[PDB]
Amino acid sequence: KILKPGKVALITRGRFAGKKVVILQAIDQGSKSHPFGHAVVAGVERYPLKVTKSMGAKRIARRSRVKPFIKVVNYNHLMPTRYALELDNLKGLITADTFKEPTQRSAARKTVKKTFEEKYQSGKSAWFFTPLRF
Amino acid sequence: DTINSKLALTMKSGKYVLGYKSTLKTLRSGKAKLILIAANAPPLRKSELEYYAMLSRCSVHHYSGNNIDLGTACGKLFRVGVLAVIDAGDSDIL
Amino acid sequence: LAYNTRSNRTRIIKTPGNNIRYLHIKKLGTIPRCGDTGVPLQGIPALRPREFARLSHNKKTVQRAYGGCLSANAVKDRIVRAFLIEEQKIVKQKLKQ
Amino acid sequence: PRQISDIKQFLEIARRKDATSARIKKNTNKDVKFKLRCSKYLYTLVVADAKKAEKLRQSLPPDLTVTEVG
RNA sequence: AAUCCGGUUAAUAUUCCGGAACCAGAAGGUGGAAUCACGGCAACGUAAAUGAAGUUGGAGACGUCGGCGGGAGCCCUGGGAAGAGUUCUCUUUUCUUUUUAACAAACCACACCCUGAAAUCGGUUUAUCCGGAGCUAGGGUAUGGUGUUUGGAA
Repeated sequence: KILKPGKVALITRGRFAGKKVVILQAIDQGSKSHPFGHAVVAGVERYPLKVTKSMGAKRIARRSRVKPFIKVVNYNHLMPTRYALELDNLKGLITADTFKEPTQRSAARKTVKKTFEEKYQSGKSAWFFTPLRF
Repeated sequence: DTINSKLALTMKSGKYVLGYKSTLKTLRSGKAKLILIAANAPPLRKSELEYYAMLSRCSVHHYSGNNIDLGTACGKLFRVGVLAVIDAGDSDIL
Repeated sequence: LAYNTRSNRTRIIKTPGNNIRYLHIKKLGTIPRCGDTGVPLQGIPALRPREFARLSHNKKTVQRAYGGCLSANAVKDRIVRAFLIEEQKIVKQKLKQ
Repeated sequence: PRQISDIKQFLEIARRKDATSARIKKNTNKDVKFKLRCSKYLYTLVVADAKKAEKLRQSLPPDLTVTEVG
């Protein structure tokens, strides 16, 4: 019961190892596609770089740009953390058809990236957006 | 001795899982009321179990004996470094 | 090359001229080993050190963090240990503060 | 020596300037072997029906110095 | 780092001749690819998929002995074929030979992952080894020692 929507966790398996993700939706009840403790998690593949006021606005935007990654991973693969991040734009956008339709997946990634950039601009969830050394 | 007797009674009355993955699954599900970890457990495994127990609000019991001693107390012939008890059953170990 | 040594490992083959000739077979390559565990990594073909250059970039490294230098089990353990140690430092700092 | 099973690419690699000489082999199995010499590799093609074999004789460019059985 | 086969001299051959490959380095050009690529829960996969300083990791690179498994060649042998025998008769018999290289293509099996939670102990070696630090079982992943089909090549 330690897994809830909007909770911050870390992925410990796969290509996106050691990347902080937020639980968009819990599928711990099990599913035919993933007969295990799977859940939809959205994380960051390229953490934003440090921003200097002397640098140009275009350069600052490029440094702050982050590439998100949305995938379903098992509960054992994930690692829950105390912190939790909740966003209005991240609620209700997760569905089976979203992962089923490739065009919907790209749209979801674009929406997640737009939401993350707004959060970075707002100066919130700095620990979550910051890359973790391992 | 009283804790060992309560654990032995719970092993036949309540629900218990004696294993790393089973306890981790039980801790994740939150059903594991108490988690018994042997003193000979690895520091990384003990810390991971403690973090999971803290997140799931479960009791953390540290057995003085090693995994062999924990298995002998549980009555099984297999070493069990970590065990998870969800229900105490007739016993009042919880 | 008199006084045959470990280098002169010859295998007899039948030529199309109905003749038996010895061909020198070089030592087989060794798959890269994981730095921490020491067990050989999975997904890397075992070729010679010089022949490893000809392979593509994706053919020598696994698509994961520390892939091709640390095993996946070691990678998972290293990631988990770092997170727990970071939490302990955070917990200790809060208590000390 | 790459065994080649696509007639069309055998045609285009013949027209490409790398091709130098071509040989045609008629074995006992009534199969026609087209061997094309390139800079580094000898490309061969095995066909089983004579009419396609003959059609690809006249489809080869005249500049190529084709030769019959050795 | 990288070569084989056949042929060739009065005397030299992995060197020469004929044919067929391989390695290293060098630039542009052409086509393809990304705007610092995706997929799979995972082990990982793919035609590509920038990485300075600085910091590491691996190969090279590592004792010896015994048994088991695999493959190759050699030896043994059944036919088939060829020739040379022996043979009043017997002897479907006696002797000899019966080739495919480097290299290049497609496919072909112990370590790990996923489901799983086990002792009524199971699996299993020629030799009892492992298992809640997760067995047997099911599905995968990688490593291909090799083998199959060719090309080379008649």
